[PDB]
This record gives sequence, structure tokens and C-alpha cells, in this order.
Amino acid sequence: EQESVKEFLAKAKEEFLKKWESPSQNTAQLDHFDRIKTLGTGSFGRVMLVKHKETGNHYAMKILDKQKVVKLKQIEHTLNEKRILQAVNFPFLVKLEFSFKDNSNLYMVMEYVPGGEMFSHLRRIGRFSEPHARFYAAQIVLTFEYLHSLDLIYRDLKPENLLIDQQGYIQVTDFGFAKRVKGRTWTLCGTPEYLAPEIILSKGYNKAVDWWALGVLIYEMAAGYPPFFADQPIQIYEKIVSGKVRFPSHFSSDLKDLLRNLLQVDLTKRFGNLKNGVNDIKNHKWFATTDWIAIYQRKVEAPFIPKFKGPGDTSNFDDYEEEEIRVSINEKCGKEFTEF
Ligand SMILES: Nc1nc([C@H]2CC(=O)OC23CCCCC3)cs1
Repeated sequence: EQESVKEFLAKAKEEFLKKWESPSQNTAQLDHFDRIKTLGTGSFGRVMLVKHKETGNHYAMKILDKQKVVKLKQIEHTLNEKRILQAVNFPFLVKLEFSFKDNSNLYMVMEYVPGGEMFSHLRRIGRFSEPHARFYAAQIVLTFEYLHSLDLIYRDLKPENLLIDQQGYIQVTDFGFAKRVKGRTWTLCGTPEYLAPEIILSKGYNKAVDWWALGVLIYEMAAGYPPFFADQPIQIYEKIVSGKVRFPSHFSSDLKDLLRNLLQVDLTKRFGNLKNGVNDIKNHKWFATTDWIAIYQRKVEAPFIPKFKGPGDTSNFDDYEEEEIRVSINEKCGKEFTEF
């Protein structure tokens, strides 16, 4: 590896480890913010656009209901998410500004990226050209190079988690499945279309699952649909484990070759998991036109700038029923979330 990359990654790991070992806690409180709009809602949490009442800055506040986190067996995952996010620093990761908890909820106050999910833009236009897909893919390659060097596995790569920023670059959101792993881990998590075979088969798995998911993402960006598509999860899983993939004729030969090596069912043969690591990907012919440094430095003009009116515009996100942020008069699940 170029000594330049080695020294960059050594510093990145030093800085991560200092914050990892001494995490920040309790750096804001709920009544510092006004609520604007619900941007997403799930079985144990929500993301809400908020505005800081003193600075006027907008943020995407992730609110997790402690009781539901416990019921759905997400305790460790929520602790992972916050501890990791407060310790990382990379251009293509949404930044965690503040975190805190109260009697009912956990809060992660993230920068608000107003351009919408990649998923929305992909579905709007149908499919991305290869250069357009490659620009986003290159950012994910660099992001995974960074995360994996810190012993982090991301485990939730999918188009909904890639937000398009004011410069047209991606920022990855939702670290709910991210984990610091030396060696193997076992939890079943991730969206069906993106799961690596070794997850489906209940094996001890490693960072190679992220590289598999990159193959799925690149395929979906370039085709408009994912490679193992089927109507129900069990049918998806049968296709994933089969070792067969079909490519649209419009794909270039270089794209097909890269994808066969990312979508390799034998994890010991999968690009990103061989002796040369990420460099088998970065040096592949499909990436021959990619200026990795210029991407990292945000010096490349992006494929498109999302249409939005300002840092508070929510037009690129969807509409959800607006529910209370109620805080119990009694502390819930205090022991479980002590470290948050
Ligand atoms: N020569 C150098 N390259 C960098 C960048 C850009 C790149 O290709 O990889 C880095 C370092 C490793 C993590 C991802 C970002 C920094 S110094």
C-alpha cells in the first residue's frame, strides 16, 4: 500500500480509538430544539427534522424508544450505533452533532442532508449511467476502506441509507447495524435483497458482507433493480445462495467482471476479502477513470445536485403521520442504556 494511505489510515485509527475509549455523552437536551417534520418512522424509532432554537441550525434527530428497543432486541445495536458515530470522522458519513437520553428515549442529533435518499433519485430516473453509479460506488469503496480499517462492519448498505448532499455527494446514514468486530460476528440483520449468503446461512461472518452488499448496490444503481429480486424473502434468499446472477446486456464487460467478483458466494474468493484487500476493487478496470484522491477531497463535480430550496427544505423526503415525543415521568430501562 502507498505509505500515504497507510499513514492516513494509522491517523484515522488513532483518532477513532481516542473517542471510542472515552465516548461523549449528554451533549444537548430535547428542549434545545423545535420539531419541524417527521422524515422517517419504524418499529422502534423515528427521524425528525428539528431546528436548534439558539443557532437556527437544522438537524436530523433520530429518536429511539427505549422500551421498544428492548422488546425488539436492539439494545447492543443502539449502543453500537451511538458509540461508533461519536467516534468516526469521514467525508461520506453523516456527522453526529449531539446525543442524549431522557426517561423514555435515546437521541442522536445528526446533520441534516436535504437532498433525499439515493433510492428516491434512482427510482425517479430508472437507472444511473455507469459513470454516475461509479461516482457513488467510489465513495462507498473509500468509506468501507475507512470503516474496515477501524475494525467496523457497516451491515446496512442499501440505497435508502445513502443521502445526497448539497454538492451531490453521498453521505451514509443509519449506523443501527454497524459494529466493531475483530474476526467474526453472527447477528442476522440487514435488508433481504442485500444479505450475503453467509448471513442467510447463519455463519460467523466478517467484513466481506459489506463488499457483497456493494456488489448488490452497484448492480441496482446500474440496472434499476437488484440482482436477486423476487416477490418474497425466501425466494430472494434462494437466489442469493445459488451462485447465479444474470446481467442486463447494457452492462459493460468491465462492470460484469467487477460484479462477478463482488457477488462471489465463496467469501474466501470475494473481492475486498483477498490478500490485496480493497486494492483489488480500486485497481479494477471498471474504476480506471476514478480519481480516488479527488473524490475524497470533494473536487470532482457530481452527477447532479439535488433540487432543494435550502437547508430546511424537506421536499425530497416523504410524509408521515406526526406523533408526539412523549417523555415519561418515570425513567425506563435506565440500566440497559447506562453507557449511552
Ligand atoms: N494517498 C492517499 N489517499 C487518501 C485517500 C483517498 C483514497 O484513495 O483512500 C483514502 C485513504 C484511505 C481511506 C479512504 C481515503 C489519503 S492519502
